[PDB]
Amino acid sequence: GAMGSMERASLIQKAKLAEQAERYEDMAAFMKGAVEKGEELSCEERNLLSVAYKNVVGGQRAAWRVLSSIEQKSNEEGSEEKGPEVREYREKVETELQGVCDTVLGLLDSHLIKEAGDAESRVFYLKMKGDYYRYLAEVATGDDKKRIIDSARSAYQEAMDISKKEMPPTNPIRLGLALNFSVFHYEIANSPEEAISLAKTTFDEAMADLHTLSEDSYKDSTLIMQLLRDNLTLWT
Amino acid sequence: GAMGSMERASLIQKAKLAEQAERYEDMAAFMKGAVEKGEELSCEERNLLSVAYKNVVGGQRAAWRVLSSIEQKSNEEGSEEKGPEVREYREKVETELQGVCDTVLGLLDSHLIKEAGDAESRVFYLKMKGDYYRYLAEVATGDDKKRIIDSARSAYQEAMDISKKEMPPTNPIRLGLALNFSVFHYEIANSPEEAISLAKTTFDEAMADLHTLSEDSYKDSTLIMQLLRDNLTLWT
Amino acid sequence: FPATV
Amino acid sequence: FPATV
Ligand SMILES: *CC(=O)NCC1CCN(C(=O)C2(Oc3ccc(Cl)cc3)CCNCC2)CC1
Ligand SMILES: *CC(=O)NCC1CCN(C(=O)C2(Oc3ccc(Cl)cc3)CCNCC2)CC1
Ligand SMILES: [Mg+2]
Ligand SMILES: [Mg+2]
Ligand SMILES: [Mg+2]
Ligand SMILES: [Mg+2]
Ligand SMILES: [Mg+2]
Ligand SMILES: [Mg+2]
Repeated sequence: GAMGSMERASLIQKAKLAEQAERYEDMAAFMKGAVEKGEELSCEERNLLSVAYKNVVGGQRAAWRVLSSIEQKSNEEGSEEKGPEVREYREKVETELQGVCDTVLGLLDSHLIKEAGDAESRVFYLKMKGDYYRYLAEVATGDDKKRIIDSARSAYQEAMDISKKEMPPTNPIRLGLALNFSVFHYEIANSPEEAISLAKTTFDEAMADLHTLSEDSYKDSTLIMQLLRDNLTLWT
Repeated sequence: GAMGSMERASLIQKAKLAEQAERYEDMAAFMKGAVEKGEELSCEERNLLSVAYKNVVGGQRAAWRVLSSIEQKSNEEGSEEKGPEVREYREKVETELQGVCDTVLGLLDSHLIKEAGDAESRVFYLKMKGDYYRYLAEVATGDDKKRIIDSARSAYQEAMDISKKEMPPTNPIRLGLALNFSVFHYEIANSPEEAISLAKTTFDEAMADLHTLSEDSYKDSTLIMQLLRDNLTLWT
Repeated sequence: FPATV
Repeated sequence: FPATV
């Protein structure tokens, strides 16, 4: 709404400035405005959108974890009653986080995903959808937790199916999707064996395809392969 | 306004939680609410107020500097015209920064300073007043720049006069005030000689009084003395 | 915490 | 940039 009067190109320019200034809330607002112009996003623009919201929600998740840890400690035996404030403030942060997730999911549903026909764009958006449902799942404790988890799983699965048919095993989007879906399995779905299998198979299939790549493509792919290895090391 | 329904003690508790979560905007809002209850602040509470706003405005200043540098580069010979966006976004950040400064100055004027009778509280608030006028001066380019600079100078000078009469030369508030007033001289008032003299004299007078201190007081004083030395090294 | 992108 | 507190 607030960005309705600003040119699409100006919003994109300002998002890039906001990134340079580490003003990620501004960056996300600019990119939301750009999406709401209704035109499809280029690859560079999709990256700006994802970076902005990743940074905003990343900060909220880190804060939520600090507060949840304090709250958990407050409910241990021998802990002095300090009143409702810790729960209230964790709830405040949680609600803000859920709001950001809902905003991103809204942009994806209205109408980024439905207009995305190329594998690279569709997989990228479906990965995002899985990611923001995963963040909702991290804080979910109620009646809809199972449905939230399943929404993440379904988005990731659709992205996986397309990526396996349409993209090479070294494609950074395919790799990043697999990395994140593997984390979903480990941290959300209580499926560490699936997480480990996915990370290993993804790594090994990428390794076998590196020979086809330029130096620059090799750099991109191997960076994400190292993240897969890092997680495997953490988990084994 | 928004914090009007929350207990003073709950606002203070939540400010401390916000600090632990590195949620400095929240921390500042909680502390603003606490000030607006109308009671004087304790030493711990004054520290919470200062930490919150220092962090918020610190981030805005860093962003403003990034954007101002890009803008300055855009006005050099051979730079391609990119339109009004860089100036607009620097202005946006600038306006937000000025707003935060105005908020802090408002709390000091209504009514923290006038109710502060003890040297330690009055000097602390007057230092803050100098600091937030200094931040306004950093971005000022118009008719009132001189008056803004003088407002910072006057606040710092009153704080200095009280600190020299009422506090020992090792007192961390006296030291921090002198550190910041020295920076004011160097960076704002175009008076590097005054800056250097102030830092040196403050350091040497503190050195001579360290013998009177406990181990813990010595730690506090020497930390700030090292900052004075760091600045002297930068400037000489 | 594990790596995601 | 110089140190302030
Ligand atoms: C439009 C498009 O194709 N974007 C994909 C880019 C691939 C390279 N890249 C990265 O490698 C980093 O971020 C990613 C990677 C993969 C996904 Cl699905 C999302 C983001 C790797 C992590 N550090 C930042 C760059 C950027 C996206
Ligand atoms: C209520 C009160 O007396 N506050 C003063 C504290 C002195 C110790 N202290 C510090 O040394 C640090 O921050 C300062 C120091 C001086 C001033 Cl005027 C303001 C803040 C030194 C820099 N790192 C943080 C602690 C805290 C305030
Ligand atoms: Mg237009
Ligand atoms: Mg809740
Ligand atoms: Mg499978
Ligand atoms: Mg009350
Ligand atoms: Mg202006
Ligand atoms: Mg003098």
